Amino acid sequence: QSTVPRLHRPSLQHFREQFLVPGRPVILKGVADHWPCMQKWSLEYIQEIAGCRTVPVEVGSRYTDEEWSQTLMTVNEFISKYIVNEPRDVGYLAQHQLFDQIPELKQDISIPDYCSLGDGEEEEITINAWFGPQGTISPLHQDPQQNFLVQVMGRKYIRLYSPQESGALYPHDTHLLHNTSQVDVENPDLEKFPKFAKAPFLSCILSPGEILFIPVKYWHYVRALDLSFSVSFWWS
Ligand SMILES: COc1ccccc1CNc1cnc(C(=O)O)cc1C(=O)O
Ligand SMILES: [Mn+2]
Repeated sequence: QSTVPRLHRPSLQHFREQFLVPGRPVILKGVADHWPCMQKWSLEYIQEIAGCRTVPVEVGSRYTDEEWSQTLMTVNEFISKYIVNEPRDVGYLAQHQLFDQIPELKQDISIPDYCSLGDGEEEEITINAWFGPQGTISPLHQDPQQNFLVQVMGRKYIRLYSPQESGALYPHDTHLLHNTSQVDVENPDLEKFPKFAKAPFLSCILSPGEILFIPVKYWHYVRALDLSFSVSFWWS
C-alpha cells in the first residue's frame, strides 16, 4: 500500500516510539474531533468573530506560471472576493497566526498533548491558520519543525515524500528556495525531472476532525478539495 496509517488516540509512548522518533507520518483520529472548532467554524461564524479584521492574503492565478502576490484585506473582503463569487484569481489566507490576532478563536482549539514530547517550549509553538477555497495548492516542500496539521473544514489531498528521497525531488538551487521542490507533483515534467516518477510516497485525503503528523523535514504537498480551513502546529 501507500496510504498514511490512521490511529485512534494512540498513547504518548506509542506515538513517540513508532512515529515521532523514527520520523514516520501518521493520521491521528479521535484527538481533535471534539474540539469546539469542529462544530462552530462556519463561514458565518468566521465573519462574525473575525470579519472586520485585516488579514494577509496570498493571491495567484490558476495558471501555475506565476508568483503569489501578498496583499491585505478584511476577512469579510477575503470571503467575498475569493470564496463565494467565481474569482479570476485564487486567494488564500495562508500561514497566518490568526489565533494570536484573534484570541477569541483560540478558545476553539487546543495544543495536541503529543507536542509535549518535543524539546521546545509550549510558548514557542507556532499556530497558523490555512483558510481558503477549493483549489489552493502548495509547492512540494519541507519545514524545519514537526507539524500537526488539523483539518477543520473541507478535505485536503496531501502527498508526502521522505527526506531520503530528496534527490528525486529536485530542490531549487537558490538558498531561499532550497526547501522547495521544482516539480509539479500532480503533473510532473518527467523529461526534465525523470527521477521523480520512481520516488515512493505516502498520500491521503485529510478530512475534518483528523490530524496529520508531518515529521520534521518531511516533504509535503497539499491541495484543497473543498472550501477548507486547517490549523497547523509547528513545534520541536
Ligand atoms: C504560504 O504558503 C502557501 C501559499 C500559497 C499556497 C500554498 C501555500 C502553502 N501551503 C501549506 C504549506 N504548509 C502546510 C503545513 O502544514 O506545513 C500547509 C499548507 C496548506 O496549504 O494547508
Ligand atoms: Mn508546510
